[PDB]
Amino acid sequence: GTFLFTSESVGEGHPDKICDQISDAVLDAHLQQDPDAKVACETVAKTGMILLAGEITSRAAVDYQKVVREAVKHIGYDDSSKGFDYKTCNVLVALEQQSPDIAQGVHLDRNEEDIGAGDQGLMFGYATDETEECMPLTIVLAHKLNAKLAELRRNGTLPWLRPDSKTQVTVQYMQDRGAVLPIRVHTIVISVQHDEEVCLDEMRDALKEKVIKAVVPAKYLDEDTIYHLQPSGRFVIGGPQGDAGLTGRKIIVDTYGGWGAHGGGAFSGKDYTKVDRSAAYAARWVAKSLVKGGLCRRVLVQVSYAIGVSHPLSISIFHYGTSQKSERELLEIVKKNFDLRPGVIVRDLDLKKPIYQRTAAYGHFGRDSFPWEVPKKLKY
Ligand SMILES: C[S@@+](CC[C@H](N)C(=O)[O-])C[C@H]1O[C@@H](n2cnc3c(N)ncnc32)[C@H](O)[C@@H]1O
Ligand SMILES: O=c1oc2cc(O)ccc2s1
Repeated sequence: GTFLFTSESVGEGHPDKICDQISDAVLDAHLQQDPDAKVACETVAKTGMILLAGEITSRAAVDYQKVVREAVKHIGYDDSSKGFDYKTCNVLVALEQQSPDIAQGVHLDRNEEDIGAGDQGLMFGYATDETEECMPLTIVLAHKLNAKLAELRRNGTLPWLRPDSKTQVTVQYMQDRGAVLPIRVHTIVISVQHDEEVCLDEMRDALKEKVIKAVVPAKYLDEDTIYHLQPSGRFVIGGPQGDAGLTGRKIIVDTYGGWGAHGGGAFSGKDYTKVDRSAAYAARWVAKSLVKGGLCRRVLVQVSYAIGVSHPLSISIFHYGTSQKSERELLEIVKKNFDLRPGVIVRDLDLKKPIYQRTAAYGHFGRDSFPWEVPKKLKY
C-alpha cells in the first residue's frame, strides 16, 4: 500500500526564478500607478543580461532599469564574483503595446464584470488535507529547504552560499481511501551555488546539520534516508551564467510539485485578465474551500476558457474518492458558490493589488494567507 512521490523546488537565484521575480516586479510597478495596466512581460536571463520581451499597455511611468536592478539586488546578485551583478548587468527592453486585436476582443468597451478571458486555456486547482495549508508535503519541504538556504546566506551563518539553488524531496506515503498519508522522507537532494574557498565536506555537513535538520522533522528521517548533497561535486558557476533562465519555466514548482495536474499556463508577468493566472488562483481557492469546508480530503478542479468569452467553457471536480458526495454534487456546490469570470475573480481575490513579486518564489500556493488561500464559506 505504500508509494514514493517526488517534488522539487528552486531558490530565489535560480535563473528561471530570477525571471519570474523580475516579470512580477515589472507587473507590480505598473499596478502601483495604473490598477488597470495590461501586462504580459516575459524575462530572459543569461550571463550579464536581463531582457524584457512582451506587451504592456499602461498609463504608468516605469523606470525598467531601476525595477529590474532592484529585483536582482533583492535576490543577492551584487558582485561579479557571484557570477551576476545588478549594478553592472545589461538590461535590454523589447516591450510593445498590447495587440489592438487582443484588446478589442478581450476588454475594450466591456463592463469589468463581463471582460472576456485574455486567452483560451485550461487551469487546475488542487488541495490535500495532508498539511494544514492543504499542500503536498513533498513540495512544502522542498520550498522550505530553499527558504532555509536563503535565510542562512542572508544572516551570514553560511557565507559561502550563493543565491542559485535546487532541492528535491521524495516522500514515502500510504494510501487511505483516496487520501494520502506521509510516512517518511525517502530521499533529499540539495544543490546550491557556492564560493571557491569552501570544501565539499564542509558544505555537505552544513547542508545536513544546518539546513535539513532545521527544516524536516526528525520523525520523517531515519537511518535509511538517502541524501544527495552537492551531488555534482562543484557548483561555483551559477545563476544566469551557468544556465539560461526564462519566465514561466518553473510552473510545477509554482504550483503543486507534480501532484494534481497542470494546464500549462505560466503566472508571472501577467495581469488578472490573463486567466492563466487569475483562474488558476481561483481554482486553488475553490479546491482549498472544498477541503477546509470538510467536503473532501483531496480534490482536483479543472476550469477552461476561450479568448473573449467571460464564463468558463468547462468546470470539473475530481475528489479521488474522498467525499461522501458525488463529484456531480460537488460541481453543483461549486457552481452555486463561485463566479469564475475573470472580471469577478479580480474583485473576490483583489487581483489589481501589487503583491505579485511576493508570489514569484517559494510557490504561489500554501503561503502567507493570500486571498486565494482564505477559504470561502460554502452554502448548500
Ligand atoms: C544543470 S543546469 C541545466 C543544464 C545546463 N543548461 C547545461 O548546459 O547542461 C539547471 C539548473 O541546475 C543548477 N546548476 C547549475 N550548475 C550546477 C552545478 N554545477 N551543479 C549542480 N546544479 C547546478 C542551476 O540551478 C541551473 O539553473
Ligand atoms: O517557508 C516556507 O513555508 C512554506 C509553506 C508552504 O506551504 C509552501 C512553501 C513554503 S516556503
